[PDB]
Amino acid sequence: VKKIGITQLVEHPALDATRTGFVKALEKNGFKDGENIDIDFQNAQNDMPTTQSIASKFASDKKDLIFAISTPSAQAAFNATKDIPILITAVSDPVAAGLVKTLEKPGTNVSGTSDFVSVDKGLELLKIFAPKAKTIGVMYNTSEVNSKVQVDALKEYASKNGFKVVEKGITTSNEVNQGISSLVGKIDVLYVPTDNLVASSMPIVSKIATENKIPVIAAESGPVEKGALACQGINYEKLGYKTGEMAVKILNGESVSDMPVATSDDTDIIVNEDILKALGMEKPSNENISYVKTK
Repeated sequence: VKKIGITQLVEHPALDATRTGFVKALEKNGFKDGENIDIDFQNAQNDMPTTQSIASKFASDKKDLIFAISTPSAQAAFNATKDIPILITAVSDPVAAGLVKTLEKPGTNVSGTSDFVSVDKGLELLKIFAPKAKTIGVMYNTSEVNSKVQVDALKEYASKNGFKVVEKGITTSNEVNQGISSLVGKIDVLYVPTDNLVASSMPIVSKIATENKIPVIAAESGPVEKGALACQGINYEKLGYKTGEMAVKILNGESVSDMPVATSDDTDIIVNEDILKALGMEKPSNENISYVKTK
């Protein structure tokens, strides 16, 4: 019989879906719950101390495998053991989190899947939603450290592909309406990074961008649902299933320090149906595109 611990940070559609898929991969490969495996599911419920508890508990439980969902959940797992295999998922940056020596060759007890989506993947959509675009807009928070990383990525994409960039650096939420408005007439497309300031004030940005025919490309599905045009979001159930297939490999034998970190692979284009009609644009004819409505 097998003891598998699942440590999740919080209940959340993306994270919940990686769980669902991970289980299914085990089931189709013959590891039914309470038959020859037992799954210890622990939600930390967004309590950051309780991620540590779950880790330590699973260490002294001597679990066969620790499936960890989210960067904090995975970090806590790494503290509590350096001799139980720990499969991650929903972690953007494994090397910056300190879970793995290099992405290709683990050199530790920690393999799994990343949920990273590059600025490159996102801007493949310029072809579809902003054809012959010359100049990309980007509004972002100077305070948020991971935004300027994402903006530097965009300037480096822009430079290398022949686009110009227009930046609005802002700090406070009240500056937004003014910001997005100052970008009217100067940009062919706006890119919304994963950035708490701007991701949270979408209903405003949606309004002012859509009124001037400006397409809004987002780095994830959340801002699409709330009035951005499209994103290159991941199917988290599939990223889970992938990670669940990597489990079956460890159970039936494989050594996890050799196992390389598999990636998103299957990412689907998610388009806001409604925002599309409001831009006067018609649906792309490639049928492998998903659609959603605003809130």
